[PDB]
Amino acid sequence: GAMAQRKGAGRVVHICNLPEGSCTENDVINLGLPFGKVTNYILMKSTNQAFLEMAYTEAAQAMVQYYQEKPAIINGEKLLIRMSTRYKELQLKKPGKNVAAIIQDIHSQRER
RNA sequence: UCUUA
Repeated sequence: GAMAQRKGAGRVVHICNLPEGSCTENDVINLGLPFGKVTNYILMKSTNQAFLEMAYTEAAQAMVQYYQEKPAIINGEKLLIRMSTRYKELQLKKPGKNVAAIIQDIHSQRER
């Protein structure tokens, strides 16, 4: 274990291909939550990229494997979720809303 | 593609 990067005591999962003006916290996490509980997330509207932190490394690999064959489409752009090669941990420099509520958002689908 | 324009 811990051979393929130190994604255990600290995980960085990077999501990309998010359009500026369309990089919402809810949707990025909407991808995260159904495969695993989202503990942290970071949206970088500037680089059209984002970070998604998950409860277990198993979730990170699962999402990557899924979106490799079935990508997430935002504004007609396929999102690419991958494990970051440069960073081991995500620290929230910017605060966010309750992520559990985002689970309710996912279940609501289109504001049920 | 890699800390929030």
